[PDB]
Amino acid sequence: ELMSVVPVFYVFHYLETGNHWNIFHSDPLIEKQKLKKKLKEGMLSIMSYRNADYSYSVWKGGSASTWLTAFALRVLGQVNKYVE
Amino acid sequence: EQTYVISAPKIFRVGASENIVIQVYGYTEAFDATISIKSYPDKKFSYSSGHVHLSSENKFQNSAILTIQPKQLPGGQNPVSYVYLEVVSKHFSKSKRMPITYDNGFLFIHTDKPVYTPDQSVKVRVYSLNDDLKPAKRETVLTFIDPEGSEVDMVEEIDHIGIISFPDFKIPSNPRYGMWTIKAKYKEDFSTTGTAYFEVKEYVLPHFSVSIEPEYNFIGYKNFKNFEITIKARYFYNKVVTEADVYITFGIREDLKDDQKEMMQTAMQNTMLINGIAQVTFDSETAVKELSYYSLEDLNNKYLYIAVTVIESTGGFSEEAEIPGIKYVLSPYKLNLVATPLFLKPGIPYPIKVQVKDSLDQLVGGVPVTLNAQTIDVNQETSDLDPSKSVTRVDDGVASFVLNLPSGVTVLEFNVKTDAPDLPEENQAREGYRAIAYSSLSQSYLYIDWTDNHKALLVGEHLNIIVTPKSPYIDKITHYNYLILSKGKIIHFGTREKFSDASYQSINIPVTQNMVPSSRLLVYYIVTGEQTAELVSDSVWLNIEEKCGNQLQVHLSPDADAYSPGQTVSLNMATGMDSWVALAAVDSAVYGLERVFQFLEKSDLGCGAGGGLNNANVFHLAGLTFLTNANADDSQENDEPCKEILRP
Repeated sequence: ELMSVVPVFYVFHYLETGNHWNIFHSDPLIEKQKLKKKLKEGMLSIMSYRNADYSYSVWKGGSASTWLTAFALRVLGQVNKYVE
Repeated sequence: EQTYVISAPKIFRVGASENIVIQVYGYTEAFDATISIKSYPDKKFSYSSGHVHLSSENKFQNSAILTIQPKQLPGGQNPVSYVYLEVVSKHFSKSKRMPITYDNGFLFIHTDKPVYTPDQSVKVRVYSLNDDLKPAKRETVLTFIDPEGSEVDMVEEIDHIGIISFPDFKIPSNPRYGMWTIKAKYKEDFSTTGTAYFEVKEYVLPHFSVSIEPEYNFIGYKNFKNFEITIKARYFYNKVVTEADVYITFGIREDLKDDQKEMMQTAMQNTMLINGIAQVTFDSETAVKELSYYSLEDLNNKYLYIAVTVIESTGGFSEEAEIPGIKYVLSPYKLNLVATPLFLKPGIPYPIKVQVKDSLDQLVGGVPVTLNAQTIDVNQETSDLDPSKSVTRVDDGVASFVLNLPSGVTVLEFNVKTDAPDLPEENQAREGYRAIAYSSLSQSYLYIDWTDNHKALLVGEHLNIIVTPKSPYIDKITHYNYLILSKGKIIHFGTREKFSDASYQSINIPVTQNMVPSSRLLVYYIVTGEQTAELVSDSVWLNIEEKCGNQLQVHLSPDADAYSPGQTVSLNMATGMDSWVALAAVDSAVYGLERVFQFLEKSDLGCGAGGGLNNANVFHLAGLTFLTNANADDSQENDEPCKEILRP
């Protein structure tokens, strides 16, 4: 569920930092919204794997893991520059 | 004698257009007045002003429309809590401290389905109106609240047309199941909020759908000895299980929010399913003997939790079902008062209309109700009345009584009580109320009587109201003056002269498209003596029909009672004028809404069906305030969470 927000992000890390918003035949401010759409949809996908102590568990209802939390903080700590 | 009544709504709304009606009496030389809202507590900054001409052709009555815009109020560190409604002319200069609110407009959030499953899109659009019931054209900031109370998504959108279409909220592939909440909000200047609830439920599909459809949805005195419960199971459209094995268990519950259930570990039945249907019974009294409870006085407002596991004989599958609660009710009825003000008029009959609702809110007709009354006059001398019975009629569930009260009544203590034939008189529903007479120095009253009380008023037709005074100075009355309120805004006023020696007269009033959901009508007169004058007032609440301003209707062509899966049909919309029509085709099996006029009427200020303890309570309970020479308002502007009904 974290691999559904990653390839939207590394496209958004390209068209914004490199400033390549001159490709689309549509309005580029509009197509930027649909990319920031999926970066906001995918942020919700691991809202459900978060425990009560704000810790991330691998399976649904399973025990918490230090591996996934470090991977949940790697992914979410990168979306912060583009989605609040 | 020269008096004036300047009628304003009880609470100014910021951004609205409030109508301020001034009526002066006992004048001959025409003149003018300036109604102006000044600031508080300084009277320096004038928000808006008006100019009215009180001349003879207007019958000395006019109205200015005032407006407090949100861009003229100091926000941030505080909201403004009071203003001054100030009037100045060459004959009078008064001012009154008026509270203001920011609660401007309405926000209806409309999702398509109430219940969603994972990986589905929540469609959502907001119907935004202002407090004059027109497209508000303000920006709205939706908020998505999960069961964990988190701001999981806050989307905002600008309005142009009144219908604010939002992007579709995508429920994830693994969501947090439970009740969600959408909270709409204007981004600036206003504390208007709208709230819509939906549910996210996990989709699992059964081998066969087991339903538990019991006898009644509440248990009192007749199902307390035997309660027939029916269990049905079927694979598909008509494929029904042939044999199965049924195990039932029961438990007592307090309420549906506390999910602890104390099971009765003796009433676990075991039956057999025969081609779909098994009828089981539950003797409740002998089974609740553990956790004693001993009676129907106890177990009152408690629930019954019925769990059922149907195990299929052939394949070996075991589908579970449940009922969350069947309320163990003491009496099968709830009594309230529909459209009866609890205020008397001395010498004038008192109409009482009670309503018998069952314990899941249905209008149970044919239910005999008995009324006993007690006259407590001024000298604290209780006098008993004759009891009167009547029958609850089945169309609206409302029984009807009339008490002809003696001339010197002060407090009526009447107690209603059901007289059903096959219930004990400890399981009959009863209620007790207390009505207080209208008080006035130099005892003089007004009783305005709506002619067709039983049926709703049709727009375009004419309201006919019969006005009776009960003064000792009847031949001093000159004019009857009225005000018509709708959605907390004065929409009409006028003055019919009194026919000189007719003891009572009738006023004819046209009902228009201003007063569509309902309306109030406050009539008064002025009886002047050698003392200060006094306004003598009374009001009613009207019931005008639901006729929208441009009648939309939709149709399907061809209109058949059965269609084909894949059939191309045409939707034929037809309005009265230009409009933006919002369409929604929802699978109707989800319901097992869009009621709006029972929520859009919550802009009305003041409650009850009229009346008051004194003069100013009539103005206050109608959603008005005023400033005169004759009387003062002196009304405490407290909360008062009143709960009146007004409608069948």
